[PDB]
Amino acid sequence: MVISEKVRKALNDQLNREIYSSYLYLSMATYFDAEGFKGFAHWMKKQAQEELTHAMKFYEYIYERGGRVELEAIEKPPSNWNGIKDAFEAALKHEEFVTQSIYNILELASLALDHATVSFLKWFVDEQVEEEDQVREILDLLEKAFGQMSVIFQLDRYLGQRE
Amino acid sequence: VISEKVRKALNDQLNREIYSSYLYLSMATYFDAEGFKGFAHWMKKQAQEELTHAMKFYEYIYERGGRVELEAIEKPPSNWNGIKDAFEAALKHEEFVTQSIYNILELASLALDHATVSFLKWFVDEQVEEEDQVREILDLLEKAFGQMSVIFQLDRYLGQRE
Repeated sequence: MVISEKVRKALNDQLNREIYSSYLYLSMATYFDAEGFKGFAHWMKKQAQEELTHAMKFYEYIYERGGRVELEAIEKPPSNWNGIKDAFEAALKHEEFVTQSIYNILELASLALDHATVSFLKWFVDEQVEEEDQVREILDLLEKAFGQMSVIFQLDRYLGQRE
Repeated sequence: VISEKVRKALNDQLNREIYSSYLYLSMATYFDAEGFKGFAHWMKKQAQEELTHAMKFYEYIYERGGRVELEAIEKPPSNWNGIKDAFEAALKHEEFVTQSIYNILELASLALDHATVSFLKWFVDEQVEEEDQVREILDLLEKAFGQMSVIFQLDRYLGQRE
C-alpha cells in the first residue's frame, strides 16, 4: 500500500457514494416510468449506468494503488416525489452534494501530498461541473414549460434519446 | 394488469437479484485482495449479469402496468476462508434464488397469470445453468484441494470469461 489508509478510506467512501447515486437515479426512473415519462426514466437510467462506470474507475484505481475495496450497505432510496420538478430538483441537490464531496477528497488528497490520486481525481471535478450544469439546465427548462404539457413531452422525448 | 400479488413477488425478486449483483461484486473485492484477478474478473461478469436479469424483471413490471419499488440493499459479506469457501457461498446463494423462482412460477400459475409464468420460464432456464457454471467450479475446485498450480490454471481460465 502506497496509499495512506486515510486516502483509500475516502476513495472507498466515494466509491460507495456513487453506487448510491446509481441506485437513487434508478429509483427516480421507477417514479418516471410510473408517471408515464419514459424519456425522463430512460435518462435517469443511463445516469445510473454512468455513475456505475465511475465506481469501476474508483474500484480499479484503489487496487492499482495497492489497496482493496469494501462495499457497504445501500439504504433504500426515495421512490416518489411531488412531480417532475420535485424529482429533477432532487437530482440537482444530489449532484451538488457529490460535487462538494469530491472537493473534500480533492483537498484531503492534496493535504495528504498524494500527487497521483489528486491527478486521478482531476477528471472527476471537471466531469461533474458538467453533470450538474446539465441537471440545473434540465430543471430550468421544465420551469418555463409552466406545466404546459406540450413541451414537457418535448423534453421527455429529448432527454429520452440520450445515448 | 398484473395482480398486486404477482406484482409483489416480482418486485421482491427484482430486489433479490440486485443483492446478487452486489454480493458477487463484494466477492470480487475479496478475490482481488487475495490476488486472484481471474476469479475477481469472473465475479465481476456475474454481478453485471445479475444486473441485466434485474432490469428484465424491471421492463416486464412496467410492460404489465406495475411499478418497481427499490428496497434497501443489505451489506454483503466481505471475507471468506478461501476460494472454495466463497464459491461455496456462491452455489448456496443461487440455489436459494432457484427455489424462489419456482415459488413465483407456482404463485403465478395458480393466479392464473399465464403471462408472468411464461416469462419466468426464461429465468428458470437461465437460472438453472447459472448454478451449473458455479457447481462445476466448486468441483473444479474441491478436486483442487491445494495444487495452487492448477488453481492458477483455473484462475487464468475463469479470468477470460466475457
